[PDB]
Amino acid sequence: AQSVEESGGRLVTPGTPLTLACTVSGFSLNTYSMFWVRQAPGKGLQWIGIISNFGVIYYATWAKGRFTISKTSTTVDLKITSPTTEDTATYFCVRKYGSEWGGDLWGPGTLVTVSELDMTQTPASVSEPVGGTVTIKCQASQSISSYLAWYQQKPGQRPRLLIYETSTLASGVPSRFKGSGSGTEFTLTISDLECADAATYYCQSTYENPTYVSFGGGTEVGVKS
Repeated sequence: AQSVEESGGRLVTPGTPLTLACTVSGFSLNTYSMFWVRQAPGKGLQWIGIISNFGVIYYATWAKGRFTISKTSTTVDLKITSPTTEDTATYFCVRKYGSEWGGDLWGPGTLVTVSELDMTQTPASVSEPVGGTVTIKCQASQSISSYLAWYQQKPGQRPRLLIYETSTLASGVPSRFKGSGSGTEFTLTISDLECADAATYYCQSTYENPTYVSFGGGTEVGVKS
């Protein structure tokens, strides 16, 4: 079985440096690339940076100087150089799937407490009835061709990949989830809504450049009853 797990999260005082570890099981970091994402409580997902199987690192522009990535044969490490209260978040390491800069295997995340493409997601919130339909729209500042993934995140759980390459369905995801779009305009439609569809959904630019990798703000989806 293939899995991922983060560790190192704890309470810390501003400026006290901290290192998090991401330990993998069932695959080699000689084969797979890994990337780090964070999520402040109540806020959405934010990309930090990526390290290839060959150890080439790319950081988001906002993260440069604030974070260092490094790897062993079995561990990917993230160092927070000089924490502030704005760095209080759950930190996830994610295993990159082959075609794009999206992730198929997420860890449970580790909580840290401290005492340029734009993605526009709409709507913010929506509820439809069981059996209903929900449509989420995602709008990209520049053209990202087919490099778009959709993730599902239940409260207090990790994101699950639903759709990659705009319309391709991940393993185990039912066909009720339909992805479509091209370039700058993308949509996810959930047909025959169920109880188990209530979650937050995020679009992500999986374009293979650190300037272009971006998460939408999220969309709370409810089910009426």
